Amino acid sequence: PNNLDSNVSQIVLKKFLPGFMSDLVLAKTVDRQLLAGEINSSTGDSVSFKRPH
Amino acid sequence: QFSSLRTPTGDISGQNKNNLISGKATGRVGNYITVAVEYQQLEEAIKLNQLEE
Amino acid sequence: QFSSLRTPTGDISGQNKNNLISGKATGRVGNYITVAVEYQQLEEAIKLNQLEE
Repeated sequence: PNNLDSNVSQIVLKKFLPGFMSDLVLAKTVDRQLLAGEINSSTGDSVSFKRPH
Repeated sequence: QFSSLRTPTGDISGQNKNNLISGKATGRVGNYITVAVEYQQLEEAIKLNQLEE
Repeated sequence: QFSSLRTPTGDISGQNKNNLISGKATGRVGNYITVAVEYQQLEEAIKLNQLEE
């Protein structure tokens, strides 16, 4: 009987399978444009808006 | 490595042939070899000329 | 797959980072699938017509 398996090597191909993933729906729908760029270096770490009368 | 048969006419039927068996040799990584030096900025300014030498 | 730290200042000095751990999926060979036939030269001459059907 032949024994060949030291002739060859155990190969890990360079490819990845797919992972799982998740949906981002809250981010898209909350308010975006109102707080954009408002907290910056002149502001310190918070800022405020006005409640109605 | 192989072995041979000697017959008058070359008729090899019935007898044993050479199996094929593979061996292999392995080699491994060692430790690092490292030299490390340190010196002050003061010394580079006023002391170490020819640091490459 | 990774995971994340939550710091007030971004100071991660004393903590546990992610570890890289690799898995792999493997696949093999099965048996052969073989279909084999035979027939006599005489049968071919006087009998097997439409051999390709």
